[PDB]
Amino acid sequence: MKRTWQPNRRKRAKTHGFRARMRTPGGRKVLKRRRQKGRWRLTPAVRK
Amino acid sequence: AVKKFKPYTPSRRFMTVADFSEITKTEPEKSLVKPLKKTGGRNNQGRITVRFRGGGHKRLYRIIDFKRWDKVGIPAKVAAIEYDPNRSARIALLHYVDGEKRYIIAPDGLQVGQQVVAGPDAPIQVGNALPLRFIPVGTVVHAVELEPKKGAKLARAAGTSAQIQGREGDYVILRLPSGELRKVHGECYATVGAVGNADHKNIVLGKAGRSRWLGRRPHVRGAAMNPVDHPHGGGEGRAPRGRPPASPWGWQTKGLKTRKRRKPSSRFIIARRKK
RNA sequence: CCGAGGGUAGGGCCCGUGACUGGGGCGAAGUCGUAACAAGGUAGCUGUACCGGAAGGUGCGGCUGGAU
RNA sequence: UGGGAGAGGGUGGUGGAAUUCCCGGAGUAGCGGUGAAAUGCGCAGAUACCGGGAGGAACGCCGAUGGCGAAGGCAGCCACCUGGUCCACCCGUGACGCUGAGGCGCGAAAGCGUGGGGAGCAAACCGGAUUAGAUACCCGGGUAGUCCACGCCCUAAACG
RNA sequence: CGAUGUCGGCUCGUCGCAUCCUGGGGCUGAAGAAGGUCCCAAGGGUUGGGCUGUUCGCCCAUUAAAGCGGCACGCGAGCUG
RNA sequence: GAAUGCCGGCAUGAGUAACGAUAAAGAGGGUGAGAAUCCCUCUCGCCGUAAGCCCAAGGGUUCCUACGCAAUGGUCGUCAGCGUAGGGUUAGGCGGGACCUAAGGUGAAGCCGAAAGGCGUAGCCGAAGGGCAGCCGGUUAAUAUUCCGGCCCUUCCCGCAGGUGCGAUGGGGGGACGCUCUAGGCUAGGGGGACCGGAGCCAUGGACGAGCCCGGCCAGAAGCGCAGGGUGGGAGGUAGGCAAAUCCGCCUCCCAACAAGCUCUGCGUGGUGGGGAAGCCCGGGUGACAACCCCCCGAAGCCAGGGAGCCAAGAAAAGCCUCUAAGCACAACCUGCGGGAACCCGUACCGCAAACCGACACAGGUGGGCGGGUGCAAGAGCACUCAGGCGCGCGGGAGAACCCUCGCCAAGGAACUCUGCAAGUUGGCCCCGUAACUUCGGGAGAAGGGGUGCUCCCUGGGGUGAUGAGCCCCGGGGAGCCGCAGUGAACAGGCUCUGGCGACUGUUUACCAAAAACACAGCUCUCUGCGAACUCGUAAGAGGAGGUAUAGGGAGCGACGCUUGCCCGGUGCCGGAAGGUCAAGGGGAGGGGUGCAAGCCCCGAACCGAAGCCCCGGUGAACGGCGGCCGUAACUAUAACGGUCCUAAGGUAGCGAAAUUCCUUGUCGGGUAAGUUCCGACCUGCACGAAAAGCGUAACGACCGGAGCGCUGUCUCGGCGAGGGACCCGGUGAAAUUGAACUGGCCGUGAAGAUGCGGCCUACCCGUGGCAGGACGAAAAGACCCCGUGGAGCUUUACUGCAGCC
RNA sequence: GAGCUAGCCCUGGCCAGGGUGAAGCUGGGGUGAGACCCAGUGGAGGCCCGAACCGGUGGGGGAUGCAAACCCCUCGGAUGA
Ligand SMILES: CC[C@H]1OC(=O)[C@H](C)[C@@H](O[C@H]2C[C@@](C)(OC)[C@@H](O)[C@H](C)O2)[C@H](C)[C@@H](O[C@@H]2O[C@H](C)C[C@H](N(C)C)[C@H]2O)[C@](C)(O)C[C@@H](C)CN(C)[C@H](C)[C@@H](O)[C@]1(C)O
Ligand SMILES: [Mg+2]
Ligand SMILES: [Mg+2]
Ligand SMILES: [Mg+2]
Ligand SMILES: [Mg+2]
Ligand SMILES: [Mg+2]
Ligand SMILES: [Mg+2]
Ligand SMILES: [Mg+2]
Ligand SMILES: [Mg+2]
Ligand SMILES: [Mg+2]
Ligand SMILES: [Mg+2]
Ligand SMILES: [Mg+2]
Ligand SMILES: [Mg+2]
Ligand SMILES: [Mg+2]
Ligand SMILES: [Mg+2]
Ligand SMILES: [Mg+2]
Ligand SMILES: [Mg+2]
Ligand SMILES: [Mg+2]
Ligand SMILES: [Mg+2]
Ligand SMILES: [Mg+2]
Ligand SMILES: [Mg+2]
Ligand SMILES: [Mg+2]
Ligand SMILES: [Mg+2]
Ligand SMILES: [Mg+2]
Ligand SMILES: [Mg+2]
Ligand SMILES: [Mg+2]
Ligand SMILES: [Mg+2]
Ligand SMILES: [Mg+2]
Ligand SMILES: [Mg+2]
Ligand SMILES: [Mg+2]
Ligand SMILES: [Mg+2]
Ligand SMILES: [Mg+2]
Ligand SMILES: [Mg+2]
Ligand SMILES: [Mg+2]
Ligand SMILES: [Mg+2]
Ligand SMILES: [Mg+2]
Ligand SMILES: [Mg+2]
Ligand SMILES: [Mg+2]
Ligand SMILES: [Mg+2]
Ligand SMILES: [Mg+2]
Ligand SMILES: [Mg+2]
Ligand SMILES: [Mg+2]
Ligand SMILES: [Mg+2]
Ligand SMILES: [Mg+2]
Ligand SMILES: [Mg+2]
Ligand SMILES: [Mg+2]
Ligand SMILES: [Mg+2]
Ligand SMILES: [Mg+2]
Ligand SMILES: [Mg+2]
Ligand SMILES: [Mg+2]
Ligand SMILES: [Mg+2]
Ligand SMILES: [Mg+2]
Ligand SMILES: [Mg+2]
Ligand SMILES: [Mg+2]
Ligand SMILES: [Mg+2]
Ligand SMILES: [Mg+2]
Ligand SMILES: [Mg+2]
Ligand SMILES: [Mg+2]
Ligand SMILES: [Mg+2]
Ligand SMILES: [Mg+2]
Ligand SMILES: [Mg+2]
Ligand SMILES: [Mg+2]
Ligand SMILES: [Mg+2]
Ligand SMILES: [Mg+2]
Ligand SMILES: [Mg+2]
Ligand SMILES: [Mg+2]
Ligand SMILES: [Mg+2]
Ligand SMILES: [Mg+2]
Ligand SMILES: [Mg+2]
Ligand SMILES: [Mg+2]
Ligand SMILES: [Mg+2]
Ligand SMILES: [Mg+2]
Ligand SMILES: [Mg+2]
Ligand SMILES: [Mg+2]
Ligand SMILES: [Mg+2]
Ligand SMILES: [Mg+2]
Ligand SMILES: [Mg+2]
Ligand SMILES: [Mg+2]
Ligand SMILES: [Mg+2]
Ligand SMILES: [Mg+2]
Ligand SMILES: [Mg+2]
Ligand SMILES: [Mg+2]
Ligand SMILES: [Mg+2]
Ligand SMILES: [Mg+2]
Ligand SMILES: [Mg+2]
Ligand SMILES: [Mg+2]
Ligand SMILES: [Mg+2]
Ligand SMILES: [Mg+2]
Ligand SMILES: [Mg+2]
Ligand SMILES: [Mg+2]
Ligand SMILES: [Mg+2]
Ligand SMILES: [Mg+2]
Ligand SMILES: [Mg+2]
Ligand SMILES: [Mg+2]
Ligand SMILES: [Mg+2]
Ligand SMILES: [Mg+2]
Ligand SMILES: [Mg+2]
Ligand SMILES: [Mg+2]
Ligand SMILES: [Mg+2]
Ligand SMILES: [Mg+2]
Ligand SMILES: [Mg+2]
Ligand SMILES: [Mg+2]
Ligand SMILES: [Mg+2]
Ligand SMILES: [Mg+2]
Ligand SMILES: [Mg+2]
Ligand SMILES: [Mg+2]
Ligand SMILES: [Mg+2]
Ligand SMILES: [Mg+2]
Ligand SMILES: [Mg+2]
Ligand SMILES: [Mg+2]
Ligand SMILES: [Mg+2]
Ligand SMILES: [Mg+2]
Ligand SMILES: [Mg+2]
Ligand SMILES: [Mg+2]
Ligand SMILES: [Mg+2]
Ligand SMILES: [Mg+2]
Ligand SMILES: [Mg+2]
Ligand SMILES: [Mg+2]
Ligand SMILES: [Mg+2]
Ligand SMILES: [Mg+2]
Ligand SMILES: [Mg+2]
Ligand SMILES: [Mg+2]
Ligand SMILES: [Mg+2]
Ligand SMILES: [Mg+2]
Ligand SMILES: [Mg+2]
Ligand SMILES: [Mg+2]
Ligand SMILES: [Mg+2]
Ligand SMILES: [Mg+2]
Ligand SMILES: [Mg+2]
Ligand SMILES: [Mg+2]
Ligand SMILES: [Mg+2]
Ligand SMILES: [Mg+2]
Ligand SMILES: [Mg+2]
Ligand SMILES: [Mg+2]
Ligand SMILES: [Mg+2]
Ligand SMILES: [Mg+2]
Ligand SMILES: [Mg+2]
Ligand SMILES: [Mg+2]
Ligand SMILES: [Mg+2]
Ligand SMILES: [Mg+2]
Ligand SMILES: [Mg+2]
Ligand SMILES: [Mg+2]
Ligand SMILES: [Mg+2]
Ligand SMILES: [Mg+2]
Ligand SMILES: [Mg+2]
Ligand SMILES: [Mg+2]
Ligand SMILES: [Mg+2]
Ligand SMILES: [Mg+2]
Ligand SMILES: [Mg+2]
Ligand SMILES: [Mg+2]
Ligand SMILES: [Mg+2]
Ligand SMILES: [Mg+2]
Ligand SMILES: [Mg+2]
Ligand SMILES: [Mg+2]
Ligand SMILES: [Mg+2]
Ligand SMILES: [Mg+2]
Ligand SMILES: [Mg+2]
Ligand SMILES: [Mg+2]
Ligand SMILES: [Mg+2]
Ligand SMILES: [Mg+2]
Ligand SMILES: [Mg+2]
Ligand SMILES: [Mg+2]
Ligand SMILES: [Mg+2]
Ligand SMILES: [Mg+2]
Ligand SMILES: [Mg+2]
Ligand SMILES: [Mg+2]
Ligand SMILES: [Mg+2]
Ligand SMILES: [Mg+2]
Ligand SMILES: [Mg+2]
Ligand SMILES: [Mg+2]
Ligand SMILES: [Mg+2]
Ligand SMILES: [Mg+2]
Ligand SMILES: [Mg+2]
Ligand SMILES: [Mg+2]
Ligand SMILES: [Mg+2]
Ligand SMILES: [Mg+2]
Ligand SMILES: [Mg+2]
Ligand SMILES: [Mg+2]
Ligand SMILES: [Mg+2]
Ligand SMILES: [Mg+2]
Ligand SMILES: [Mg+2]
Ligand SMILES: [Mg+2]
Ligand SMILES: [Mg+2]
Ligand SMILES: [Mg+2]
Ligand SMILES: [Mg+2]
Ligand SMILES: [Mg+2]
Ligand SMILES: [Mg+2]
Ligand SMILES: [Mg+2]
Ligand SMILES: [Mg+2]
Ligand SMILES: [Mg+2]
Ligand SMILES: [Mg+2]
Ligand SMILES: [Mg+2]
Ligand SMILES: [Mg+2]
Ligand SMILES: [Mg+2]
Ligand SMILES: [Mg+2]
Ligand SMILES: [Mg+2]
Ligand SMILES: [Mg+2]
Ligand SMILES: [Mg+2]
Ligand SMILES: [Mg+2]
Ligand SMILES: [Mg+2]
Ligand SMILES: [Mg+2]
Ligand SMILES: [Mg+2]
Ligand SMILES: [Mg+2]
Ligand SMILES: [Mg+2]
Ligand SMILES: [Mg+2]
Ligand SMILES: [Mg+2]
Ligand SMILES: [Mg+2]
Ligand SMILES: [Mg+2]
Ligand SMILES: [Mg+2]
Ligand SMILES: [Mg+2]
Ligand SMILES: [Mg+2]
Ligand SMILES: [Mg+2]
Ligand SMILES: [Mg+2]
Ligand SMILES: [Mg+2]
Ligand SMILES: [Mg+2]
Ligand SMILES: [Mg+2]
Ligand SMILES: [Mg+2]
Ligand SMILES: [Mg+2]
Ligand SMILES: [Mg+2]
Ligand SMILES: [Mg+2]
Ligand SMILES: [Mg+2]
Ligand SMILES: [Mg+2]
Ligand SMILES: [Mg+2]
Ligand SMILES: [Mg+2]
Ligand SMILES: [Mg+2]
Ligand SMILES: [Mg+2]
Ligand SMILES: [Mg+2]
Ligand SMILES: [Mg+2]
Ligand SMILES: [Mg+2]
Ligand SMILES: [Mg+2]
Ligand SMILES: [Mg+2]
Ligand SMILES: [Mg+2]
Ligand SMILES: [Mg+2]
Ligand SMILES: [Mg+2]
Ligand SMILES: [Mg+2]
Ligand SMILES: [Mg+2]
Ligand SMILES: [Mg+2]
Ligand SMILES: [Mg+2]
Ligand SMILES: [Mg+2]
Ligand SMILES: [Mg+2]
Ligand SMILES: [Mg+2]
Ligand SMILES: [Mg+2]
Ligand SMILES: [Mg+2]
Ligand SMILES: [Mg+2]
Ligand SMILES: [Mg+2]
Ligand SMILES: [Mg+2]
Ligand SMILES: [Mg+2]
Ligand SMILES: [Mg+2]
Ligand SMILES: [Mg+2]
Ligand SMILES: [Mg+2]
């Protein structure tokens, strides 16, 4: 039956992407925290 | 006249349609339509603020001339009577000798071919608009402004009208469609006659699908819900109201008056609606 | 082939009968009241409508086959 | 052909008196109602009086023992549309007539349907009386209805 | 109570005997035939239907008889629900 | 040494279950160390509205070739979507961008918010919508509308020639639209051909044939032809389209008008370029100088922005055309032609799946297009089958119990059971025929029956031709033939009578409930006069609504028919300028502290002082409520009648042992041999009753009752048969659980149900197939129940606050 | 966090074939004119039968599954809310 992950690159980039994070106090805190933890990726990679 | 159907389906037994007899043109004037942005009842936050709206037939908005003092003295010929999905009244396309075209809401008795005009000097005949103080006492009128130059606000639905009942100073006393008796400024414009399509109120929708075509989603009773939803929610099996009948928000809904008490317009309202 | 009739199925008419129920007639030796006949104690009657234990009442309209 | 009388019918208009309600004034100790009363209304200012407004229904005098209509039935006034009928002339047609089972139409009031309208009145209903009781008669309230449009119903002491 | 699954039905039995039948008896208000009552006896047997979830019970038609109890009101790592 | 402790390692269950659709395999040849599993050939089976083909998501090298087999692959492996390496994706025209707007998002101006931020007309962004120029064939191991070949086309720049008042982000036109039905003419696609081309074939009894088998086209500028779409022409007036206007709008006049004209698209043809089968031979060669024609069927596609009808009344913006303004008129633009210029990104492969979403090479999920033929009335249904693709990544045997899926059954025929649960029966089409009741539609496929194949003969109407033959579609009549049986296989209602509930079609607890629940047209109450009420938001702003009382919000009721009684004392709501109570504030009699004092400071009575509450009324489709006792009639029984207590008033009409009735299987009647259910009655209604509506109601229902007919393995009552498992051998190889175990019965005992204690009985050691009585068997720190001064949801005339409103 | 699910907004797409035969229209009948009746034409509908598609009614299987909701048979809607 239809499951919960139905990938869609436009949706991924527009929802979790770098620019979406930057537009928002909470989103910039996500970038700040992931940079502080030393994450290799700050944002999901989507092909485009 | 309203048109009935033979009961060749369960819903056609009661369904009735407008007869559309007054309609002489089946397409809107292209220069006078704009897209009507459907809302679903949602405001600019995305939130439902009026329940049970959405999913009605697509519509174009016809631009209506609710001013008419816009063009004092310039007669126009009644070119067509058209259907307007955004209102119960029919609309009338006017061709001004100007060459300008405009819609007004179609009064009862309006005839395609005849001429109408607006202004203090206009004849007192169906379709003409005058400031209120130049229309004889006793005349029934529609498309009435509430304050000067702000637009026709009163008596706009199918078959409605207001009657002039007297004068007093700068104001004239109207009996509104609701039966209320109200002062309206004499410089307010009105159009002599009653709004047409008076058979509108005898339409029997016939089935649930018809409300859906109109954008009306199913309304659900408080009694059919749960306490988290509605004052009337819950109870085991069916329940009576068990408290003064209330809205989804708790305010009482069987008599509780709700017009604001210190409202400035109260100085101009003579008698609250009857009935 | 037709064919008495038998069989299957579905209809129509009539008769008898049925838990229970509607009123009717007669009986009269009872209970309630007294609607009509006198102006019958609210003139009567009447079609209809709503009502009342009951006869009845009231409304609307009609008739005189109503006393004074 | 030429005349007449008439609440004959249908539609649109329109006038005045009265009742009720609302507003302003003025005014106060009751008003109302009955055989007599009480309910009711009234100092939260009623009734009675003056002024203004709204609204529905019915048309006083003329009016009669009158007129018209096939019957039901029709009454302020104006206009329009329309029916029946009487008289005079004795001009036209030439028995073209009488009746009429079925049919079709009309058909008071009440009642019904869908809208409207709602002053007065008033079934149902509530109360006060009356009374032995009083699901009545009388009194104070009161909803349908009474009024308009359209569609039904098709009854009568629809009687001379 | 860090779980001992419950009514009734079905299936599968096994046991007790305070015995429903069949076998053996005494007493009888036992003529006979048929019964009544008690004693011995558990070897085997103890029907099919209508109603109701029912156990039970009532009823229809039979029968030699249409027994009553126990087994976690036997039996859901056997079924039903 | 224990914490159902934590991390790791390793056991047990066990060579056990399983190895993932029952579409299916067999043999020969080859390769290799090794072959059921890789390659090749023949045979067999399966899909074929797909299990074939193409595109979009998503995936991201999985593509091709070489060399490999440790691991991955449910076995094997020489093979692979696996390991290593090399190669492979080519565009002005395909898609997206250098174009347009949609919702929405963002946002100059502006508005709002403690901050962060929220909004916001323009503008901008935003596409699978609008707009825009490429078809066919060939080529590679792997790309191709991209390379190549042929024939076409678009834009930009510059130039030349002709023409024109040129010029825009401004004005206008256009772009520009629904649903259902549908005409004419085409094309896609298909069927047939005794005609055209072709390697061959004559088998096994016949056939050298009008034989069999195979193919008989694709693209194509201009021109032309057929069919369609779009579009009136001229003049005069002009105050409107926020400037201007010759344009557009309006008025008038003349001509033209279902003609034409002009314009555009489709289809045909068309110089020219290609393609080209079976079979044979080792993807290619040959067939071949291939032929490339006639007839028929025919779209849902095209002409297209076609036509009609209908109500629910059906985007925008740019490209485009036209108008003029600044300007500029040696320019600029328009047309023709020529030369030049023409960027960025994607392009492999999978793509109903072993490459996407499901932890897996997972029987599940995934949007668009093509989807052949014959037959069955039609069809995308069903059976077979083409092209194409597969046999599902463990096998070999055996022929038990049992399980699954399937076939049949004597006699009976619901006796099964909670229930005909399940399974039978019925089954398409044509004809005949069809009841109560009804809202006149229906009920209705009612029910019930008859026909159904093939052969010959005669014939009817339509389509295409031509008006005929031929082809094709729908038929009809007569006479015959065969079988058990003719929709001969596959797909395809069992029916009827009668109650309950809900009017109806719909909706719902994703994953235990599809219902009588929700919704629904419709009915009523109520709020709301517009900067509406109401809703979201602190606000601004929004929705309501670009609506205006025939409208919008809230509530109940729930098609329709006939109806909807009485109680307003309590609560609610509505009305009430009186009166009572009433806070801040006003007032300031009087009193107090202090100072030598003027003074400063404090307390404070009358009186004035809102909403609210009290009080007076109204109000039920507002919350709600709707009695008891005693007596009385020619026998009894009962009580129309009377009396009396209480109440705000004492349940009306209708219905009633009911989706409600405790006693209860009430009683009576019906049906049955027998009826706790069912239907019809009665009424002492424990505890119906009138919009939490009352009583009915045709039609409807995968709802829930009761009965009958048909028919059956449901049953008496079981039997046989089939395949997939189970069993045996080879390969691979889990799991929960597990204190350790050398783990029998009885009767006792024991914390009260003992393999483990006592007595006695019984018992050689170890397995395999089976069955489930026990190990108070496994699983889940009982959901019930209680306890905890544990939690959470919900209610209210609990408390106390807050928002909101006054 | 609305790539699942619920509702709405914008823009696209899909629904084989068969059946029933409303209004209207035309003709005829009828009447003073009508209503109306009959036939033909017509093609309406939360109409009917049934695929795709959307569901999930009853039963069976599955139950350390093919699957943390699947499979077979049956069944509901299928121009509309
Ligand atoms: C169908 C598959 C399921 O298996 C079931 O459904 C069983 C039939 C179920 O049984 C079903 C059906 C039924 C009728 O069982 C008696 C019902 O009462 C219970 C609640 O669930 C069991 C017996 C229940 O276990 C019972 O839990 C009861 C509360 C008490 C009872 N007691 C006897 C101890 C005990 O057996 C249980 C609690 O569900 C099991 C629990 C340990 C684990 N579950 C959560 C699992 C995940 C199940 O969902 C399941 C394995 O997927
Ligand atoms: Mg999706
Ligand atoms: Mg992904
Ligand atoms: Mg995407
Ligand atoms: Mg995308
Ligand atoms: Mg997206
Ligand atoms: Mg982003
Ligand atoms: Mg990481
Ligand atoms: Mg790094
Ligand atoms: Mg991130
Ligand atoms: Mg109708
Ligand atoms: Mg109709
Ligand atoms: Mg009609
Ligand atoms: Mg109906
Ligand atoms: Mg109409
Ligand atoms: Mg109209
Ligand atoms: Mg009209
Ligand atoms: Mg349109
Ligand atoms: Mg708009
Ligand atoms: Mg809007
Ligand atoms: Mg917004
Ligand atoms: Mg937002
Ligand atoms: Mg709302
Ligand atoms: Mg809404
Ligand atoms: Mg309109
Ligand atoms: Mg209307
Ligand atoms: Mg209505
Ligand atoms: Mg609408
Ligand atoms: Mg509504
Ligand atoms: Mg509702
Ligand atoms: Mg609920
Ligand atoms: Mg909530
Ligand atoms: Mg709450
Ligand atoms: Mg609440
Ligand atoms: Mg409640
Ligand atoms: Mg309750
Ligand atoms: Mg409830
Ligand atoms: Mg409930
Ligand atoms: Mg209850
Ligand atoms: Mg409820
Ligand atoms: Mg309910
Ligand atoms: Mg309650
Ligand atoms: Mg209630
Ligand atoms: Mg209550
Ligand atoms: Mg105002
Ligand atoms: Mg015989
Ligand atoms: Mg008397
Ligand atoms: Mg009398
Ligand atoms: Mg009575
Ligand atoms: Mg009485
Ligand atoms: Mg009375
Ligand atoms: Mg009379
Ligand atoms: Mg007399
Ligand atoms: Mg006073
Ligand atoms: Mg008089
Ligand atoms: Mg003469
Ligand atoms: Mg009458
Ligand atoms: Mg009446
Ligand atoms: Mg009395
Ligand atoms: Mg009445
Ligand atoms: Mg009435
Ligand atoms: Mg008389
Ligand atoms: Mg316990
Ligand atoms: Mg445990
Ligand atoms: Mg346990
Ligand atoms: Mg004897
Ligand atoms: Mg003895
Ligand atoms: Mg024995
Ligand atoms: Mg024994
Ligand atoms: Mg019992
Ligand atoms: Mg008994
Ligand atoms: Mg015997
Ligand atoms: Mg015996
Ligand atoms: Mg026992
Ligand atoms: Mg016990
Ligand atoms: Mg017990
Ligand atoms: Mg048991
Ligand atoms: Mg069990
Ligand atoms: Mg059990
Ligand atoms: Mg056990
Ligand atoms: Mg059972
Ligand atoms: Mg220890
Ligand atoms: Mg553990
Ligand atoms: Mg453990
Ligand atoms: Mg541990
Ligand atoms: Mg651990
Ligand atoms: Mg070990
Ligand atoms: Mg084992
Ligand atoms: Mg095992
Ligand atoms: Mg497995
Ligand atoms: Mg199978
Ligand atoms: Mg091998
Ligand atoms: Mg090998
Ligand atoms: Mg091979
Ligand atoms: Mg991946
Ligand atoms: Mg490739
Ligand atoms: Mg390997
Ligand atoms: Mg290997
Ligand atoms: Mg492996
Ligand atoms: Mg695997
Ligand atoms: Mg090798
Ligand atoms: Mg592989
Ligand atoms: Mg290479
Ligand atoms: Mg190219
Ligand atoms: Mg560029
Ligand atoms: Mg695009
Ligand atoms: Mg081309
Ligand atoms: Mg390539
Ligand atoms: Mg438009
Ligand atoms: Mg569009
Ligand atoms: Mg549609
Ligand atoms: Mg064909
Ligand atoms: Mg042509
Ligand atoms: Mg001009
Ligand atoms: Mg070739
Ligand atoms: Mg050659
Ligand atoms: Mg089609
Ligand atoms: Mg409409
Ligand atoms: Mg726009
Ligand atoms: Mg200039
Ligand atoms: Mg030019
Ligand atoms: Mg560039
Ligand atoms: Mg690139
Ligand atoms: Mg490519
Ligand atoms: Mg699939
Ligand atoms: Mg992958
Ligand atoms: Mg999974
Ligand atoms: Mg997941
Ligand atoms: Mg596999
Ligand atoms: Mg798969
Ligand atoms: Mg094809
Ligand atoms: Mg067939
Ligand atoms: Mg067929
Ligand atoms: Mg099928
Ligand atoms: Mg084939
Ligand atoms: Mg296989
Ligand atoms: Mg074996
Ligand atoms: Mg048999
Ligand atoms: Mg039978
Ligand atoms: Mg039988
Ligand atoms: Mg049953
Ligand atoms: Mg069949
Ligand atoms: Mg019948
Ligand atoms: Mg009928
Ligand atoms: Mg019907
Ligand atoms: Mg039949
Ligand atoms: Mg029937
Ligand atoms: Mg044959
Ligand atoms: Mg056969
Ligand atoms: Mg088949
Ligand atoms: Mg069928
Ligand atoms: Mg029936
Ligand atoms: Mg019942
Ligand atoms: Mg009912
Ligand atoms: Mg229903
Ligand atoms: Mg329901
Ligand atoms: Mg009903
Ligand atoms: Mg309903
Ligand atoms: Mg429904
Ligand atoms: Mg439906
Ligand atoms: Mg569920
Ligand atoms: Mg659930
Ligand atoms: Mg769940
Ligand atoms: Mg779950
Ligand atoms: Mg759930
Ligand atoms: Mg289920
Ligand atoms: Mg459910
Ligand atoms: Mg259902
Ligand atoms: Mg409901
Ligand atoms: Mg109703
Ligand atoms: Mg709020
Ligand atoms: Mg705003
Ligand atoms: Mg707004
Ligand atoms: Mg707006
Ligand atoms: Mg509105
Ligand atoms: Mg409902
Ligand atoms: Mg009826
Ligand atoms: Mg009463
Ligand atoms: Mg009350
Ligand atoms: Mg009250
Ligand atoms: Mg209360
Ligand atoms: Mg002192
Ligand atoms: Mg009422
Ligand atoms: Mg109370
Ligand atoms: Mg109530
Ligand atoms: Mg007595
Ligand atoms: Mg009662
Ligand atoms: Mg009863
Ligand atoms: Mg009942
Ligand atoms: Mg009850
Ligand atoms: Mg009880
Ligand atoms: Mg009972
Ligand atoms: Mg009981
Ligand atoms: Mg009984
Ligand atoms: Mg039963
Ligand atoms: Mg039952
Ligand atoms: Mg009784
Ligand atoms: Mg309720
Ligand atoms: Mg109820
Ligand atoms: Mg019914
Ligand atoms: Mg159902
Ligand atoms: Mg069997
Ligand atoms: Mg067999
Ligand atoms: Mg077998
Ligand atoms: Mg087998
Ligand atoms: Mg076998
Ligand atoms: Mg062996
Ligand atoms: Mg040991
Ligand atoms: Mg024990
Ligand atoms: Mg023990
Ligand atoms: Mg023991
Ligand atoms: Mg032992
Ligand atoms: Mg020991
Ligand atoms: Mg010891
Ligand atoms: Mg021992
Ligand atoms: Mg022993
Ligand atoms: Mg051993
Ligand atoms: Mg065991
Ligand atoms: Mg067991
Ligand atoms: Mg043990
Ligand atoms: Mg055990
Ligand atoms: Mg156990
Ligand atoms: Mg715990
Ligand atoms: Mg515990
Ligand atoms: Mg517990
Ligand atoms: Mg637990
Ligand atoms: Mg406890
Ligand atoms: Mg405590
Ligand atoms: Mg404690
Ligand atoms: Mg506590
Ligand atoms: Mg709490
Ligand atoms: Mg409020
Ligand atoms: Mg978020
Ligand atoms: Mg979503
Ligand atoms: Mg769209
Ligand atoms: Mg469809
Ligand atoms: Mg027809
Ligand atoms: Mg028409
Ligand atoms: Mg349908
Ligand atoms: Mg259907
Ligand atoms: Mg299912
Ligand atoms: Mg079944
Ligand atoms: Mg089965
Ligand atoms: Mg499960
Ligand atoms: Mg399945
Ligand atoms: Mg299936
Ligand atoms: Mg089916
Ligand atoms: Mg269907
Ligand atoms: Mg269909
Ligand atoms: Mg439908």
